[PDB]
Formats: sequence, C-alpha cells, structure tokens
Amino acid sequence: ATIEVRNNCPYTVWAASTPIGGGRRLNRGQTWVINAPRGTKMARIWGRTGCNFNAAGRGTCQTGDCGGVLQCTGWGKPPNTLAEYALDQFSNLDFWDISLVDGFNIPMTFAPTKPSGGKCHAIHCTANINGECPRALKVPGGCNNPCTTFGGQQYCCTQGPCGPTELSKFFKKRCPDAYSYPQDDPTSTFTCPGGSTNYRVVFCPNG
Ligand SMILES: [Cl-]
Repeated sequence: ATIEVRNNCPYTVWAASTPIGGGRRLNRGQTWVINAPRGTKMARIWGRTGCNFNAAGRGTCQTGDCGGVLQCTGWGKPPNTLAEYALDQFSNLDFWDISLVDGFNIPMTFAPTKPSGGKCHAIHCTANINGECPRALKVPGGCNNPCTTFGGQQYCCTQGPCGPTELSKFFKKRCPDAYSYPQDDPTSTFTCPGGSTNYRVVFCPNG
C-alpha cells in the first residue's frame, strides 16, 4: 500500500501518479512517498523530463506531459516509462509491472521493499534505450513504442490477439522483464501477496 518514488537521476524529474498521488517535482535524491489503498487498480507512476511550471502548477513537459499541469489527474503524453500496479481486493494479490507500451524516457527499477520469492522480486529496465532507439521511433528525451508512432492492430492490438513485432523485440531485447507490447502479459507480470510488502519506484537506479 505504501509506494516510495525516488529520483536518483542527475537531473530533475517531475514524478506523476494516478489515480492517487498527483504530481511532484523531484530533484536529484528527493523521495516522494504516497499511500495506495487496497483496491487501487489501473494505477501508474511515471516521470516527466524538461518541464516548465509556473507558481500555479501550469506549464509543459518534454515527455509524459499530462495536460500542462503539475498535479496530474489524467495520463501522460508518451513517451514515458511506466510503473503499473493493481492492489486487487479479490485475490488479495498485488499485480505490478514495468511497461514500455507507451514508450521509454527514464530508466527505472520497480521493487518490493520485502521480496518474498516467486515472482515477487525487483525488476529493472536500465538499458540505453534512448541511445539505441530506432530513428523512426526516436523523439526528444525518449523513444516511442511502434503502437504510438505507427498505430494499427499490428502494434496496438486493438482489434484482437496480436504478437510481438520486430520493433517490439527491440524493447523486450533490452528490458526482458517489461511489457514490450499490449499483450506481452506472460513474461511481464509480477505479483506479491497483498499486504506483505511495500513498493519502491526509483528513476535512474544506476545513477
Ligand atoms: Cl490504505
């Protein structure tokens, strides 16, 4: 239920969190701890780079912008590396993952503060994705996922079952534990017994 967001990047990051949390400027080394009640589903945490806000919480960001506002209520504009989770009250299990479906912008580590074996352990995505990003998907500060750039069933899996693509394999290749495309569920979903642990999301785990 407790999620700790830590910015270990050498640059400032504007953490964002829905549906609870909002937004927060995080300078190098700063942490933000938010409480997520049991039953919180379809939640996500991400970081925003190159933002420019004025006293009122209005401005714009280079990546992951959520409507030109500091405290998000909606989703960020890709590309942005995602930390998704659902604290299910029915199975009493925590379902979480790192997703690249909406792109990549900042490397991160998603981990249980109390790993208990099985699929309940830290996962990472620290590859140099922005650096090796295919030219067709590359944007300032990030690397978009083929579904965002090209669209269509092939990449977005909007019409029905889909499979990996050469462009999706570019991400899975570099971050095996993360979602490379919409239906990359089997090797991208992790769980922990609900109530048995807390969570930590850190930007630039390798500094
Ligand atoms: Cl709670």
